[PDB]
Amino acid sequence: TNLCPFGEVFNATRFASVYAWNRKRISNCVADYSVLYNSASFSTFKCYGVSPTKLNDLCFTNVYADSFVIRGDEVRQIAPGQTGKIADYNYKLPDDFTGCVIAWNSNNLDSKVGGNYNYLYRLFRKSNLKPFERDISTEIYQAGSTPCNGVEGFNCYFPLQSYGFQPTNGVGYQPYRVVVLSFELLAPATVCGP
Amino acid sequence: IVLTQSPGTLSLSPGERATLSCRASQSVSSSYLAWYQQKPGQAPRLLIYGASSRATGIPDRFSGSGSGTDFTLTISRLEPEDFAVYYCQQYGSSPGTFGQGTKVEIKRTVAAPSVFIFPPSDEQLKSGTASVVCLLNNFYPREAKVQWKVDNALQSGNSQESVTEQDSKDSTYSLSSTLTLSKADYEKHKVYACEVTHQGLSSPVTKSFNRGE
Amino acid sequence: EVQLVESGGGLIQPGGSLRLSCAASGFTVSSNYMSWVRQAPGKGLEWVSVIYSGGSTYYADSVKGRFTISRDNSKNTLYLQMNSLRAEDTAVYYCARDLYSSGGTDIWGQGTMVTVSSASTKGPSVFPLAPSSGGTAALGCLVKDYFPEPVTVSWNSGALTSGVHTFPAVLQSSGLYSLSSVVTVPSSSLGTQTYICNVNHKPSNTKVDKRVEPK
Ligand SMILES: *[C@@H]1O[C@H](CO)[C@@H](O)[C@H](O)[C@H]1NC(C)=O
Repeated sequence: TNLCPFGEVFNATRFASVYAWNRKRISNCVADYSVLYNSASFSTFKCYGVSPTKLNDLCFTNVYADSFVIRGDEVRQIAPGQTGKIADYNYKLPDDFTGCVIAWNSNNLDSKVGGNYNYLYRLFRKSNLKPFERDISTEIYQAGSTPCNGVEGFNCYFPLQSYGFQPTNGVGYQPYRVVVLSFELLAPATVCGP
Repeated sequence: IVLTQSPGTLSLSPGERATLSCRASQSVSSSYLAWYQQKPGQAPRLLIYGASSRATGIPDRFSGSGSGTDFTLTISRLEPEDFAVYYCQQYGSSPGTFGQGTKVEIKRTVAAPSVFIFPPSDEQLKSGTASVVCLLNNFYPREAKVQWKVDNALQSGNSQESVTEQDSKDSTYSLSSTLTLSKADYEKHKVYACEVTHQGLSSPVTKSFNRGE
Repeated sequence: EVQLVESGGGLIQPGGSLRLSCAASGFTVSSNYMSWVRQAPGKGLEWVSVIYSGGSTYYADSVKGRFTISRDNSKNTLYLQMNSLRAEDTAVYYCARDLYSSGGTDIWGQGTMVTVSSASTKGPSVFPLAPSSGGTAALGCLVKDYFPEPVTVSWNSGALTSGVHTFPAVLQSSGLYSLSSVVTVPSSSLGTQTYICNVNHKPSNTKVDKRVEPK
């Protein structure tokens, strides 16, 4: 039968900004996870609940594949129980997360001399995201009691900021592509390992 | 990330250009850097954020630049109110960090200190301790070396010193050093001397007294 | 009228606790990144803590486990609870609002002094720094063994200001401070003019007038 289209997530030419992270719903297909765990070298391949090696033996209703770019120092926030600007305001995993987090350095793709300004993250948000919440608002952030009325100014900040990746940045400041695989258990199971 | 500012002290006249460097230990996006001014007894004041964005109400003579590891604050034409300490800041981590500061001071011609040595008062000796004080009055530049000698033995580890802020009228510094001994140790020696080295002095100047004269 | 007004600083014994507060006007504390930054005497700025609008808090390693940053939205006030204080936490503590790449740390409190020490309050002994035993002569007053800061010194009840240098106090290994105040005068004045230093130490309610003569 039909193979799960993981290349169509991992090998995508373009990746999303973290604030507007993409989600691919994977369904009715067969997936080998041992190939991913050997298909490339990833700087991070951490699984929670499941086992990277002992993973092709299980069945699930749907698999979600979330992907985005963040800074190298921030990959540690893509884990249950973490905090920080990314975990709090951009992409939040639940405390009970079962799934895998895969990351690799994308300096050669996502950095540019003079700064790549296409990748953004949310800097200002009044409250933390719920798990798997996606906030794509560009409303001006009101940091005082005076309404902003769509105009930037004092206490009135555009909520997104650019990473500005340059290839000469320290590794902790280089762009990393991230894929989060989430395993749904609800209904006939439709994705299984061989 | 460690921010290292240089130079530690910049010595210039009003109307001259100030160039202040901040070097980051780790190459970083320009958006993560900021510059602050601090005057004696006041809180810091923001000048520049995002390496180059001038803060609201900050005079145009202040500008910032740089990227990667090397950042610069330029004051194009120094004004009297610009002589202060300047700090760089990075906020790539939480919390961020600051540089150690660069002082911008009034430059003036070299001026040798006048040097005075003071014996311990007899009132103090009554109490069991002897403080010997050496004064270096109105010198420039700030770098000066005070060497204490007791019967010509060079003394280390028993003195503290303190320096005034740059004088508002003649732009000099003054320095006060205190050598502290017990009364018992004080009475075991005769010659107490303060030897001063400074750019304005052809050769070191020693002031001294003999205990009991 | 945007401002940050700090309170709560003072003298505390090592191992003691203080709480600083920072009352804000002109912006909403709970909606902002807020920080505490401290400056030990004569030293640079050390960023010790930060709190995020959503509630996350972070600390410098120098204060982790001892300091807690917090806030009260109804009073629009930032706090810093400081436990297990040590001598090296002696500093002016500033609160500030952070905007990072959208505007730097733009609003700063006026600072509040925290002094950590096991010394007890004590007024100074004042000893003469006497000249003679050339054009300029020097005389002064050694203001020794007091705690805490500050002391004030004047000469001839304020009538003498030219040539006066009152030096920053030094902290001695006893935990007590010592300070010198000096004045240079024409040497022909030593025999004609009277010189008296006026020392005031508020914390011990000590006031001393010491006349300084050539020996
Ligand atoms: C991406 O393409 C490479 C090179 O052909 C391949 O080896 C790799 O397995 C692909 N990744 C996935 C997840 O299919």
